Amino acid sequence: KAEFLAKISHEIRTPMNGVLGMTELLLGTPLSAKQRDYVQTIHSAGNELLTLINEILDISKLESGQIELDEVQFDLNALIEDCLDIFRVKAEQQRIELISFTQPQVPRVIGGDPTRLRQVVLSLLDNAFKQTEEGEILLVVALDDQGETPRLRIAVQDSHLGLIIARQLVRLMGGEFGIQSGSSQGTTLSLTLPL
Amino acid sequence: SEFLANMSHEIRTPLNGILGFTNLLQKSELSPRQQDYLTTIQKSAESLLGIINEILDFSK
Repeated sequence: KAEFLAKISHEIRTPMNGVLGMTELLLGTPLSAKQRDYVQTIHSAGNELLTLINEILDISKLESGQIELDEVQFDLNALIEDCLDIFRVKAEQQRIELISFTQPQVPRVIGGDPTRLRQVVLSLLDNAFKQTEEGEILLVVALDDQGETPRLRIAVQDSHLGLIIARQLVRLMGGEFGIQSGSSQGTTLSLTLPL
Repeated sequence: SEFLANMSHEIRTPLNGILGFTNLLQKSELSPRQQDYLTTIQKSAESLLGIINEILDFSK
């Protein structure tokens, strides 16, 4: 079935790039303030929608054995701290207290697919704000020694199609992905990976 | 399949917005090339809305 999605997402990608290309050119021609607002709105919504489609095509290709993951050493904290800076600006528009907490024993550098891991953590953060209202969002980076070798744990607790794509990526990454929720503790999305 | 339906709805809502703003622009004062540039957006977005309509029946 993975090649059926890739075929669909492909058919959907082509016209989308057609829309964006046209909006890109429109932004370059004389427009009134209102016209430009409309075109900029079409362009923003178009890019968000192309991004999702490309993520759907990306995962479909991965599951169809058509491409593979990247395995490179990479600064975990920098990645984490790049993702949090993307959501700092929204934590103060949405009166949210965004906190992070990397454990002591966590290594700074690890091996894996950085760009796709970035997609995952951003997906969990995106979910988190959309479920939160003037609460706290806590991203935790820790180690999970339960299960022989020590494993990295990344969790986001708060007080859904990109989240499905994120879960498939974690599975191809040889990890687990779980969901916690308690009346007092909020909801926690986590992802445990091999080191 | 619920994913295809979710994927269709996830795409449809921005897509009707695209068409909505595209329509609004078409009503405004624009040059032929701009209007022509808009007609391509409409055509592409409408075609895209035709595909996700298939997908939403395909899920059924």
